[PDB]
Amino acid sequence: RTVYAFSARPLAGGEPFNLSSLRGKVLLIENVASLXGTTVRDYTQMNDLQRRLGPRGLVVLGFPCNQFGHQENAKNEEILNCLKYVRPGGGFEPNFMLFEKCEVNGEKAHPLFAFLREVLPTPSDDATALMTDPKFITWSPVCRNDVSWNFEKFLVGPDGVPVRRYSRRFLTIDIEPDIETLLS
Amino acid sequence: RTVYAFSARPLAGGEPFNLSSLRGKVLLIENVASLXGTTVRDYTQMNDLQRRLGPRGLVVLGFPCNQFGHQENAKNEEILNCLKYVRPGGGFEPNFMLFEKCEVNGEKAHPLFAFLREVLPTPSDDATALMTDPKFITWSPVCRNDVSWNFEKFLVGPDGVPVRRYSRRFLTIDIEPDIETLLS
Amino acid sequence: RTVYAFSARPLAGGEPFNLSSLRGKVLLIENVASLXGTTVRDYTQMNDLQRRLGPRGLVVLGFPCNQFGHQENAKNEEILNCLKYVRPGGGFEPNFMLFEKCEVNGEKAHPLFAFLREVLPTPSDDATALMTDPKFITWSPVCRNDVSWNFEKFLVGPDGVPVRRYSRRFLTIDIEPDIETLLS
Amino acid sequence: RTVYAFSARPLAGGEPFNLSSLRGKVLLIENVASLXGTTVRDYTQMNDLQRRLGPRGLVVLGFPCNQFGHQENAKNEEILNCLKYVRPGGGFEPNFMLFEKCEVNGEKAHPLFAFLREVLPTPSDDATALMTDPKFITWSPVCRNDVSWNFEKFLVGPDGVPVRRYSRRFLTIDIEPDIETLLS
Repeated sequence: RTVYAFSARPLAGGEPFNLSSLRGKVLLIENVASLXGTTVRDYTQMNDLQRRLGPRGLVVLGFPCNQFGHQENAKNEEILNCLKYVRPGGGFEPNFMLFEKCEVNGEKAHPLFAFLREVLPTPSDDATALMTDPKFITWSPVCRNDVSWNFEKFLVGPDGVPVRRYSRRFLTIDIEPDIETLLS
Repeated sequence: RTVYAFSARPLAGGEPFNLSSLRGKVLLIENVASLXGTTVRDYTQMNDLQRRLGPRGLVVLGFPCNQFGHQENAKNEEILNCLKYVRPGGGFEPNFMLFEKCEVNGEKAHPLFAFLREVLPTPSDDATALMTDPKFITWSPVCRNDVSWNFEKFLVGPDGVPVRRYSRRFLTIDIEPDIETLLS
Repeated sequence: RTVYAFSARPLAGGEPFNLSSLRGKVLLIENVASLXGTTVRDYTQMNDLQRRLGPRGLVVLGFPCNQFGHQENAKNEEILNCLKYVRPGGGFEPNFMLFEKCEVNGEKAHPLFAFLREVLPTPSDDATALMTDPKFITWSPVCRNDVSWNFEKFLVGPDGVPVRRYSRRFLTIDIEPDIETLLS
Repeated sequence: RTVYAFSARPLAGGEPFNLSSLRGKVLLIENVASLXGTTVRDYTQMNDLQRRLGPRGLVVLGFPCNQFGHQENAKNEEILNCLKYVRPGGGFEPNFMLFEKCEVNGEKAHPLFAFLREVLPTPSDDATALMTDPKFITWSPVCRNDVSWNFEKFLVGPDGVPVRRYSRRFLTIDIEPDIETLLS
């Protein structure tokens, strides 16, 4: 089983992009939010990765999600303006694909994220922490493989097959060595 | 007891503003958030009241709060950027005072808000509703007089004594007759 | 993995019976209720099986459960009187072990039932029906392997290992041929 | 309009009993269930009122209903068996009339109950509560005057006109002063 079964709508406006278009690419999927504490670090790093490694086969995929401290409250139409004007601000524009706002955990989760969580049930660098304060767990049902926060990272190989999952605490730029490995 | 006992720091950068300055003014106090469903409507109608009734003694005061579905996630520094370029966007600017972000409910509430809730314990148009879904109550302790949501309104007389409180659902513009009655 | 890991409290009064006592026996576990439509049929049949096949190695285990149309509403102390005086009535007494009232589905389910449902995820005779009227699904979370109603049947071999699951519609007496097979 | 327009079948075996017989009587009508938390308390205090105030013109009428957490799952034939040997048990017998099991809410409600709820639309001691958990509302349609739970009480005057309605929480014995007032 691969990611190629799935599709998502581009942020910019509907007309469903099928992940089977990206066959033979190395994918770096993140769930993103515009008003997180690691917003700037991960968006800056994802643009850097995309710019440098894109021509060698890397594609970075961003999926906005409001589940985690509601850090993506805006509408689909307002998300680019947050990024640009508020945070990271300064004229920022993602150089990579963003999709419509969807859920990653719970009964309404996007089937791409239900898959990624099934095939890679814990992050490689932090097998056990789920959430420190329960009050943030607002979706149902709650599963052992759930995404913990904004900016979890999932690395998919050139054959569609999910390779590793990194926590909210793992830096986007430190995924580079594993990416090079799949690129080679 | 009046509001003139209290002070707040302005959004832009503190130097604590005493509310005792506003003697002789009619005050319209709201707790605000940039990413709410009634953001465009309340901010528009506050701007409108401030412009039209300002010259005759109305002062509108806006207090950013992240307690209600976390609809003010940005820092004090990014808030005007939210309003101008995201929502309402289009170059929107508040024509009235905004103070730093603070809590209105629970043990760390700003003392102005602990005050207001003490002397006007339920909103004049909805005495009973507190919250439909308990998942949003994340503050402690929970008191019967607590503020339900973004954009509750408090009307204060020109002697600094709180007159009336209005719920999350009461239109800002519909308080205009009550302001008239005090303004007169 | 076997049933021997588990224990339950006897209906009659606490002092936890460990299923590892029954090692080398063939177990027929049912979830039971006293005011079901198949109450009489399954209780009569379970006593017959127990009486006839008990001396050859069969043990019938009954677990009262209120999850299904709340058909076991009484307290643990009142269950024997229902059976005896109401339904099946007539002086009826189960000849086999009953345990305290517990849940079979949802987050509070007895770990024995979470296991049985995991290792045998659908009934052998009805792979797909869960519930006809959703209004009866009152537990959370809802899982694909859930027990549908009162009187599901689980057959465990002489080595602890769960062998087959029969639906609410399968007669207790028609499990006899499979039982003989494990007994031999 | 009075109760004398209506009839019901007795628990034991129908021959429809006209309520117009009870002219000159004060009536205490309850919707009952054998397996509720207030079963022992209401049935005791109904027995008590019937015995003591019967000779002076009180008639207590009990209507079995399975609409509220299904606390009357038995058939009309087993109900007295429930009361006598399970709960309250100990040989308990109602000293007053019981009618067959019927619904009190929704499109198939008994007409006596559709009547009662029409002319006494909220319980005199709790006008607002309907149900804390919506999972228990399984009837259709749902009306503002619906009966909340097992053991609501209706007091009817000796002219067959309904006087007052009391909630699930109002003690049966505490209606004694109101019965006195009508009895006089």
